[PDB]
Amino acid sequence: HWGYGKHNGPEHWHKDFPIAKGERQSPVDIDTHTAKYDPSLKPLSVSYDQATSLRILNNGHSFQVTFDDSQDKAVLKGGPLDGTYRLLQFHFHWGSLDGQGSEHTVDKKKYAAELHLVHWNTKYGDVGKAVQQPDGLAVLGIFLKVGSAKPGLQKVVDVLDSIKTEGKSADFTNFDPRGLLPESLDYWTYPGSLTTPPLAECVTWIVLKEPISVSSEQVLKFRKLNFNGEGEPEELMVDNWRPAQPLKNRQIKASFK
Ligand SMILES: [N]S(=O)(=O)[C][C][C][C]C1234B567B89%10B%11%12%13B85%14B%1158B%12%11%15B%139%12B%1061B%12%112C5%153B%14874
Ligand SMILES: [Zn+2]
Repeated sequence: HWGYGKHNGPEHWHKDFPIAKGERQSPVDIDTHTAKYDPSLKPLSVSYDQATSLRILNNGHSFQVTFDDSQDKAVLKGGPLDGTYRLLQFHFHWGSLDGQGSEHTVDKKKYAAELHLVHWNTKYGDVGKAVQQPDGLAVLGIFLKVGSAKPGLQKVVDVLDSIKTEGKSADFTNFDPRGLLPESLDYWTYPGSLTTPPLAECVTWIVLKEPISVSSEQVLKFRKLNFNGEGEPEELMVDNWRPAQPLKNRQIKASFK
């Protein structure tokens, strides 16, 4: 199966998922001087007050927090989007050291980690149908840098020992994802793909300019996770990021001047 190692990592994925070499793959480097300010872009509408978290899961590639997406409770609208997108889950990508871990880069800068809040378009009715459409998903990406602790992340941090290895899940109710957001909703946007198999070209990316700060202790707990299942040879879940892919025939737009 696919992973992030030498023999199964990103350079291999195209064999099982040939769209890996497609025309709208993610992530990309965001060249800040080339991105064009688009005054037609709307403010992003992030409506998370009725979010209902369910479970936290280690799936062997990241950890994720899953939400009830059976009604319009935690939705993304506006910005570059037409219609309403329901929050399904969030997860992270991170490095072995603080100088790598993000998927998107900004003028070639890599952040220590990247948070992805994954949403799907309710007009396609379910996420499996949405992933087959060019406007099916909207992923909100937020960079993490290491400095001061993010208080809203601590509840996540402190349960990671209970999902150390692949397979493992736990109850994770009453988690408020508003506590993971930076002050500003200024963003870059472009059409792209899932950054993990199946690499489907179904995503409107919305990448926030302002990173959140997390502490060294917080990210160190991410790195204590394992890619492997319980009792198997221990391989730290680190460097679970896909590198930047060719931009090709795409424009990155900025919501801000
Ligand atoms: N890193 S990322 O945010 O680009 C990928 C998000 C993958 C989200 C999924 B799509 B398929 B299935 B549908 B449902 B399951 B599988 B992939 B994951 C979820 B949706
Ligand atoms: Zn992701």
